[PDB]
Amino acid sequence: ERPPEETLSLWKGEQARLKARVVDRDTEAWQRDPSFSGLQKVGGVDVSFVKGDSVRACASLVVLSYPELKVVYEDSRMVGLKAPYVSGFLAFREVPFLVELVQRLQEKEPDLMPQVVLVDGNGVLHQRGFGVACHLGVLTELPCIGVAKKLLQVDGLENNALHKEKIVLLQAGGDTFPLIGSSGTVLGMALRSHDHSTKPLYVSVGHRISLEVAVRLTHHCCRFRIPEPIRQADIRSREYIRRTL
Ligand SMILES: [Mn+2]
Ligand SMILES: [Mn+2]
Ligand SMILES: [Mn+2]
Ligand SMILES: [Mn+2]
Repeated sequence: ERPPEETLSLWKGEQARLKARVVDRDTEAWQRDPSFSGLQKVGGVDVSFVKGDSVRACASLVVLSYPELKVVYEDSRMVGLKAPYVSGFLAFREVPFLVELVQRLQEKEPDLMPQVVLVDGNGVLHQRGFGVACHLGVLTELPCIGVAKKLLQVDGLENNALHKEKIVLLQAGGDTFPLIGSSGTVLGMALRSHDHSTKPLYVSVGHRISLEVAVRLTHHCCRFRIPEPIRQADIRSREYIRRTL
Protein backbone atom coordinates (compact mmCIF):
# COMPACT_ATOMS: atom_id res chain seq x y z
CA GLU A 1 0.00 0.00 0.00
CA ARG A 2 3.12 2.15 -0.33
CA PRO A 3 5.26 2.79 -3.41
CA PRO A 4 8.83 1.48 -3.30
CA GLU A 5 11.47 3.89 -2.05
CA GLU A 6 12.93 4.22 -5.55
CA THR A 7 9.61 5.64 -6.78
CA LEU A 8 9.36 8.02 -3.80
CA SER A 9 12.92 9.19 -4.56
CA LEU A 10 11.92 10.05 -8.13
CA TRP A 11 8.91 11.95 -6.78
CA LYS A 12 11.04 13.91 -4.29
CA GLY A 13 13.30 14.96 -7.15
CA GLU A 14 10.33 16.13 -9.21
CA GLN A 15 9.01 18.12 -6.24
CA ALA A 16 12.38 19.79 -5.74
CA ARG A 17 12.62 20.72 -9.43
CA LEU A 18 9.11 22.18 -9.61
CA LYS A 19 9.46 24.09 -6.32
CA ALA A 20 11.77 26.54 -8.11
CA ARG A 21 8.63 27.90 -9.84
CA VAL A 22 6.63 28.74 -6.70
CA VAL A 23 5.93 32.45 -6.21
CA ASP A 24 5.19 33.19 -2.56
CA ARG A 25 4.21 36.84 -2.85
CA ASP A 26 1.18 38.64 -4.20
CA THR A 27 0.97 39.02 -8.00
CA GLU A 28 -2.69 40.06 -8.45
CA ALA A 29 -4.10 43.56 -7.93
CA TRP A 30 -7.02 42.40 -5.81
CA GLN A 31 -4.68 40.71 -3.31
CA ARG A 32 -3.29 44.01 -2.03
CA ASP A 33 -6.79 45.59 -1.73
CA PRO A 34 -8.27 46.03 1.79
CA SER A 35 -11.58 44.46 0.73
CA PHE A 36 -10.30 42.29 -2.15
CA SER A 37 -12.02 44.59 -4.67
CA GLY A 38 -11.56 43.06 -8.10
CA LEU A 39 -11.94 39.51 -6.79
CA GLN A 40 -15.03 37.92 -8.35
CA LYS A 41 -14.37 34.18 -8.70
CA VAL A 42 -12.88 31.87 -6.07
CA GLY A 43 -12.14 28.23 -6.89
CA GLY A 44 -12.23 25.10 -4.74
CA VAL A 45 -11.06 21.53 -5.46
CA ASP A 46 -11.32 18.19 -3.68
CA VAL A 47 -11.41 14.46 -4.40
CA SER A 48 -13.71 12.01 -2.62
CA PHE A 49 -13.36 8.26 -2.75
CA VAL A 50 -15.45 5.17 -2.13
CA LYS A 51 -15.57 2.91 0.92
CA GLY A 52 -13.54 -0.19 -0.01
CA ASP A 53 -11.93 1.34 -3.11
CA SER A 54 -8.97 3.74 -3.19
CA VAL A 55 -8.97 3.77 -7.03
CA ARG A 56 -12.46 4.92 -7.99
CA ALA A 57 -12.95 8.53 -6.96
CA CYS A 58 -14.82 11.70 -7.79
CA ALA A 59 -12.79 14.83 -8.48
CA SER A 60 -14.65 18.14 -8.22
CA LEU A 61 -13.87 21.71 -9.24
CA VAL A 62 -16.26 24.46 -8.15
CA VAL A 63 -16.10 28.19 -8.76
CA LEU A 64 -17.85 30.52 -6.32
CA SER A 65 -18.71 34.19 -6.67
CA TYR A 66 -17.01 36.55 -4.23
CA PRO A 67 -18.07 37.87 -1.77
CA GLU A 68 -21.47 36.12 -2.06
CA LEU A 69 -19.89 32.61 -2.09
CA LYS A 70 -22.53 31.18 -4.44
CA VAL A 71 -21.62 28.30 -6.74
CA VAL A 72 -21.45 29.50 -10.35
CA TYR A 73 -19.64 26.46 -11.81
CA GLU A 74 -19.34 22.81 -10.85
CA ASP A 75 -17.49 19.99 -12.56
CA SER A 76 -17.67 16.65 -10.70
CA ARG A 77 -16.40 13.66 -12.65
CA MET A 78 -15.56 10.05 -11.89
CA VAL A 79 -11.88 9.20 -12.24
CA GLY A 80 -9.67 6.22 -11.57
CA LEU A 81 -6.82 7.20 -9.26
CA LYS A 82 -3.51 5.36 -9.63
CA ALA A 83 -1.27 6.26 -6.80
CA PRO A 84 -1.98 5.45 -3.14
CA TYR A 85 -1.96 8.11 -0.44
CA VAL A 86 1.52 8.73 0.98
CA SER A 87 2.00 11.68 3.34
CA GLY A 88 4.20 14.20 1.54
CA PHE A 89 3.18 12.89 -1.92
CA LEU A 90 -0.51 13.83 -2.05
CA ALA A 91 -0.14 15.59 -5.41
CA PHE A 92 0.99 12.37 -7.09
CA ARG A 93 -2.43 10.94 -6.24
CA GLU A 94 -4.70 13.92 -6.95
CA VAL A 95 -3.02 16.69 -8.93
CA PRO A 96 -3.10 15.18 -12.49
CA PHE A 97 -6.91 14.97 -12.22
CA LEU A 98 -7.27 18.46 -10.73
CA VAL A 99 -5.20 19.95 -13.58
CA GLU A 100 -7.56 18.22 -16.04
CA LEU A 101 -10.57 19.87 -14.38
CA VAL A 102 -9.00 23.32 -14.80
CA GLN A 103 -8.32 22.56 -18.48
CA ARG A 104 -11.91 21.38 -18.92
CA LEU A 105 -13.11 24.66 -17.43
CA GLN A 106 -10.99 26.65 -19.89
CA GLU A 107 -12.59 24.74 -22.76
CA LYS A 108 -16.15 24.92 -21.41
CA GLU A 109 -16.56 28.24 -19.53
CA PRO A 110 -13.30 30.18 -19.90
CA ASP A 111 -14.91 33.32 -18.44
CA LEU A 112 -15.44 31.45 -15.14
CA MET A 113 -11.75 30.66 -14.67
CA PRO A 114 -11.14 31.25 -10.92
CA GLN A 115 -8.81 34.04 -9.82
CA VAL A 116 -7.53 31.88 -6.95
CA VAL A 117 -8.06 28.24 -5.95
CA LEU A 118 -8.43 26.95 -2.39
CA VAL A 119 -6.93 23.45 -2.32
CA ASP A 120 -7.81 20.75 0.23
CA GLY A 121 -4.26 20.15 1.46
CA ASN A 122 -1.04 22.05 2.25
CA GLY A 123 1.07 24.32 0.06
CA VAL A 124 4.56 25.19 1.35
CA LEU A 125 3.73 23.69 4.77
CA HIS A 126 5.23 20.45 3.55
CA GLN A 127 8.15 18.06 4.05
CA ARG A 128 9.94 19.55 1.03
CA GLY A 129 8.13 22.90 0.92
CA PHE A 130 6.05 21.81 -2.08
CA GLY A 131 2.63 20.41 -1.17
CA VAL A 132 -0.32 19.67 -3.45
CA ALA A 133 -1.40 23.34 -3.43
CA CYS A 134 1.99 24.47 -4.75
CA HIS A 135 1.90 21.60 -7.22
CA LEU A 136 -1.48 22.58 -8.63
CA GLY A 137 -0.36 26.23 -8.69
CA VAL A 138 2.83 25.61 -10.67
CA LEU A 139 1.19 23.29 -13.21
CA THR A 140 -1.71 25.68 -13.85
CA GLU A 141 0.01 29.01 -12.93
CA LEU A 142 -3.16 29.89 -10.99
CA PRO A 143 -2.88 31.53 -7.55
CA CYS A 144 -3.50 28.77 -5.01
CA ILE A 145 -3.98 28.53 -1.24
CA GLY A 146 -3.33 25.34 0.73
CA VAL A 147 -5.88 24.62 3.46
CA ALA A 148 -5.33 21.51 5.59
CA LYS A 149 -7.64 20.27 8.33
CA LYS A 150 -4.89 18.82 10.53
CA LEU A 151 -1.23 19.64 11.10
CA LEU A 152 1.43 18.07 8.91
CA GLN A 153 4.28 17.55 11.39
CA VAL A 154 7.30 18.87 9.47
CA ASP A 155 10.40 20.94 10.31
CA GLY A 156 9.84 20.62 14.06
CA LEU A 157 6.12 21.40 13.95
CA GLU A 158 4.16 19.00 16.19
CA ASN A 159 0.62 18.71 17.54
CA ASN A 160 1.88 18.45 21.11
CA ALA A 161 0.79 20.12 24.35
CA LEU A 162 2.51 23.40 23.44
CA HIS A 163 0.76 23.49 20.07
CA LYS A 164 -2.61 22.79 21.72
CA GLU A 165 -1.95 25.62 24.19
CA LYS A 166 -1.64 28.02 21.26
CA ILE A 167 -4.91 26.68 19.85
CA VAL A 168 -6.64 27.51 23.16
CA LEU A 169 -5.31 31.07 22.79
CA LEU A 170 -7.20 31.34 19.48
CA GLN A 171 -10.43 32.81 20.82
CA ALA A 172 -12.39 34.42 17.98
CA GLY A 173 -12.94 33.92 14.28
CA GLY A 174 -9.96 35.22 12.36
CA ASP A 175 -7.40 34.76 15.14
CA THR A 176 -4.18 33.14 13.93
CA PHE A 177 -0.80 32.04 15.12
CA PRO A 178 2.25 31.44 12.92
CA LEU A 179 3.73 28.00 12.33
CA ILE A 180 7.46 28.63 12.70
CA GLY A 181 9.81 25.97 11.38
CA SER A 182 13.12 25.14 13.02
CA SER A 183 14.66 26.97 10.04
CA GLY A 184 13.22 30.22 11.45
CA THR A 185 10.73 30.29 8.55
CA VAL A 186 7.00 30.86 8.86
CA LEU A 187 5.51 27.92 6.95
CA GLY A 188 1.81 28.72 7.42
CA MET A 189 -0.76 29.92 9.95
CA ALA A 190 -3.22 28.16 12.20
CA LEU A 191 -6.56 29.91 11.65
CA ARG A 192 -9.73 29.86 13.74
CA SER A 193 -12.38 29.79 11.00
CA HIS A 194 -15.26 31.26 13.02
CA ASP A 195 -16.44 32.07 16.53
CA HIS A 196 -18.13 28.67 16.97
CA SER A 197 -15.24 26.42 15.91
CA THR A 198 -12.16 25.51 17.92
CA LYS A 199 -10.19 23.17 15.68
CA PRO A 200 -8.06 25.42 13.46
CA LEU A 201 -7.35 25.29 9.75
CA TYR A 202 -3.73 25.19 8.67
CA VAL A 203 -3.30 27.74 5.87
CA SER A 204 -0.19 28.06 3.70
CA VAL A 205 0.88 29.59 0.39
CA GLY A 206 0.32 27.50 -2.70
CA HIS A 207 1.40 29.95 -5.45
CA ARG A 208 1.16 33.63 -6.46
CA ILE A 209 -0.15 34.80 -3.09
CA SER A 210 1.34 35.93 0.22
CA LEU A 211 0.61 34.11 3.45
CA GLU A 212 -1.14 37.07 5.09
CA VAL A 213 -3.47 37.52 2.11
CA ALA A 214 -4.04 33.74 1.88
CA VAL A 215 -5.08 33.66 5.56
CA ARG A 216 -7.41 36.64 5.26
CA LEU A 217 -9.17 35.34 2.13
CA THR A 218 -9.56 31.87 3.67
CA HIS A 219 -11.23 33.55 6.65
CA HIS A 220 -13.59 35.45 4.33
CA CYS A 221 -14.63 32.15 2.73
CA CYS A 222 -15.54 30.49 6.06
CA ARG A 223 -19.28 30.31 6.55
CA PHE A 224 -18.46 27.12 8.48
CA ARG A 225 -15.13 25.70 9.57
CA ILE A 226 -14.16 24.46 6.09
CA PRO A 227 -13.85 27.35 3.59
CA GLU A 228 -16.88 27.35 1.34
CA PRO A 229 -15.10 26.56 -2.01
CA ILE A 230 -13.45 23.43 -0.56
CA ARG A 231 -16.62 22.65 1.40
CA GLN A 232 -18.77 22.70 -1.74
CA ALA A 233 -16.27 20.60 -3.71
CA ASP A 234 -16.18 18.13 -0.81
CA ILE A 235 -19.95 17.94 -0.45
CA ARG A 236 -20.66 17.69 -4.17
CA SER A 237 -18.00 15.09 -4.91
CA ARG A 238 -19.23 12.86 -2.05
CA GLU A 239 -22.85 13.39 -3.10
CA TYR A 240 -21.86 12.51 -6.69
CA ILE A 241 -20.31 9.26 -5.46
CA ARG A 242 -23.45 8.36 -3.51
CA ARG A 243 -25.94 8.94 -6.34
CA THR A 244 -24.14 7.06 -9.11
CA LEU A 245 -23.20 4.26 -6.68
MN1 LIG B 1 -16.57 42.34 -6.22
MN1 LIG C 1 -9.33 16.27 -0.06
MN1 LIG D 1 -14.02 13.25 4.20
MN1 LIG E 1 -12.95 16.03 1.17
